[PDB]
Amino acid sequence: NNRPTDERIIDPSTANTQLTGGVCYNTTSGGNKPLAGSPYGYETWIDTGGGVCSLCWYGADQGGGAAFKATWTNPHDFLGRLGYFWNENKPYSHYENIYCGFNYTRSGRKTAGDYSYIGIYGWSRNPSASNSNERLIEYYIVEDWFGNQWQADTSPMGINTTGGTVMGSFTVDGSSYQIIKNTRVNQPSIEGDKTFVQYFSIRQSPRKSGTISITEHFRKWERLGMKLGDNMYECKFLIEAGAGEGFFDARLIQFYRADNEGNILQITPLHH
Repeated sequence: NNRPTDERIIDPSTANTQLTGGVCYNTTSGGNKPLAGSPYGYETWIDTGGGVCSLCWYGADQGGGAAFKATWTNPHDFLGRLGYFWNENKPYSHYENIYCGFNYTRSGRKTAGDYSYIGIYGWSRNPSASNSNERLIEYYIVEDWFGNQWQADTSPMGINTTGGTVMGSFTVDGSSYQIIKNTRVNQPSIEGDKTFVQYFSIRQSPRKSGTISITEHFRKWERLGMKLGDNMYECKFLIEAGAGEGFFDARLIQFYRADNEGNILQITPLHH
């Protein structure tokens, strides 16, 4: 593939103007909810047994179209996410070359509990997999996290946080990523409580701005035998906080998709 060079792509490294005027959601959404005037949808998971959480979308016309701010006050595994919702019986390759340009600020080390994740997230279904455990996939491309009492937020998380097995690694978008496969045994999922697999790419050098070549991760996982199947559910930008009191505030979240030649097939947002 040729890296896309289109003038609509916002340079992440200098996309650092604070956004205002969000539309905020304070409760669990019960799945994907489409956003007004936008190709994207959001999802919130906010436990009523924890404290106040919110996700505020910055709208269709600024910050690349998918930017949001999230806050949590002593959550129990807050997840706020926003981006592509698919679920139309297609494998990842149907969506061509997927990218996400991003720039955010966040609260510091130890403001999000013992585990936390920032990056790209979703699910995929693979019903024809011979191993029943691999028929449902939850996936993460982890650009950053909040560390914890024991480990700096500048140090990449490993299998003591994610669980599972290091499968390999590769280098893309300026860092090595460690690839991890984990099995979740009888755990909540988009298909009810069951056994399913998780795929992780962990950025070895955490960062708060840049471009994620999402498709490159999908390709690498499949080469290692971590198959995604033929029904991709979604592809969204996530903040997940196990606990703590913190925030995440994006100045840019811009998804776009291109052909192999580097022509833009989809970008947001849609004279001087």
